[PDB]
Amino acid sequence: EVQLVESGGGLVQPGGSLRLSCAASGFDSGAYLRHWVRQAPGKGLEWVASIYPSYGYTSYADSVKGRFTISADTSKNTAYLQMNSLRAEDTAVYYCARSAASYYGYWHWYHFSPGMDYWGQGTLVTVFNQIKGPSVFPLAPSSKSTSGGTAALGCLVKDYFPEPVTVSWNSGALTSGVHTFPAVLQSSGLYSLSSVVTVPSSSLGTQTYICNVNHKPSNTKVDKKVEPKS
Amino acid sequence: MTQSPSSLSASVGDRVTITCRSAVAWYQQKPGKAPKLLIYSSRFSGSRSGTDFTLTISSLQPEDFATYYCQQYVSGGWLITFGQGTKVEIKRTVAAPSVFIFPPSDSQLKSGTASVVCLLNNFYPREAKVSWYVDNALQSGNSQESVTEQDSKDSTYSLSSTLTLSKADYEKHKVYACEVTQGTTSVTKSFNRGE
Ligand SMILES: [Cl-]
Ligand SMILES: [Cl-]
Ligand SMILES: [Cl-]
Ligand SMILES: [Cl-]
Ligand code: NA
Ligand code: NA
Ligand code: NA
Ligand code: NA
Ligand code: NA
Ligand code: NA
Ligand code: NA
Repeated sequence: EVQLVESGGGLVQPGGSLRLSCAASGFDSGAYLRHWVRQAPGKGLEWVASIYPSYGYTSYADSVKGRFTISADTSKNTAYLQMNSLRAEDTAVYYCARSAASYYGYWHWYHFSPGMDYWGQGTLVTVFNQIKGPSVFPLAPSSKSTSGGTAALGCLVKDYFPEPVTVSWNSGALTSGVHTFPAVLQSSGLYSLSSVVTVPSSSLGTQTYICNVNHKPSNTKVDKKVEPKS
Repeated sequence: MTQSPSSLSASVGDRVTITCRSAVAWYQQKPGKAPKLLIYSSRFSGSRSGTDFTLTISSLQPEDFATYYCQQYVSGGWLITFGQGTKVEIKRTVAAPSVFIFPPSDSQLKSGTASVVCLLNNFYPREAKVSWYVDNALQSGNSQESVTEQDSKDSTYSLSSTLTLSKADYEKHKVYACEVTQGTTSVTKSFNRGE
């Protein structure tokens, strides 16, 4: 029914520039405000800016004031977030949301504004100061294939920037028992992550286990065979 | 604004109340999905205990296990502010972690740094103490942890602790141990360098 689709997110160097679009399908702007709300990876929701498309009113979070502007092209029923002077903290998924509006409801009754009833799926902004692909090291199996129970094994993917990285096992054949952990920011300023899986000990040495790591910002994919140690 | 319970464990069909310090809205977001509006100012029902605002779920259905965000429109300046967010997790029985320890790979050692990885697999509840020992000296400041979301099927967590050493330090020492403690029990996996 109601559709809101955001586009434009991408990689951008600090002090750079980006512009997002929010296409609307199924309702009328002017009777619905548009809001940009961003979610930093692992964090919660932070309002960015809002706009009343029919009347062109704008309001900005203080952390954004004087850096981003928001606009709407009434012709195509699409709202725009132009972002400038970007700094590392601006990395987020940028949702666009709508909320019922009224000239009077807006001017005198903003505290009692109706909720944001539709949200898009979001568009990702990654500010990067470098592009570094990952190193991938085997976490070699915890058992010796005679151990006779369950073994764990994995891939350490480290020293890459920026996020994200995606991991699969045996090109996606192996998904049961896989755990891919959220990345951590190390003190070098590079992300590191681990992906592990449990398998039957008896299968080690018969079944091959390959993790597949894909770092779209560096256009790099690494395939690592994880072998038993001795 | 501040949301009180921060995290909460509850079971299906339970009375659930998270609070939030004249009008607010509540939003439900599940991982990897977008926020969905719940109610403004159904098993969901709002209230206004004193100055603070309250949301209550009556028969918690399996779809309601998610994170909840308080939200308000500030009249002055036409602002919007959000709550820090409260997460409702599935209670289940306690489940001990399968604990595994991984020496650094030989390839990594060539480069001059040694990562040692400890794994806590498929356990509940979430709180656990993980401690590294190198030749019986407890490590401080050189480790980082990461925890998965609650698995949709068996409702448990997995956790990784990663100890980072220079290759020179790693080759000075012999026993590497990962000790994980939960309540009245501790489990310690270990290895000698070189087997
Ligand atoms: Cl590599
Ligand atoms: Cl063993
Ligand atoms: Cl670190
Ligand atoms: Cl070294
Ligand atoms: Na940066
Ligand atoms: Na074993
Ligand atoms: Na992949
Ligand atoms: Na390969
Ligand atoms: Na290598
Ligand atoms: Na390294
Ligand atoms: Na040490």
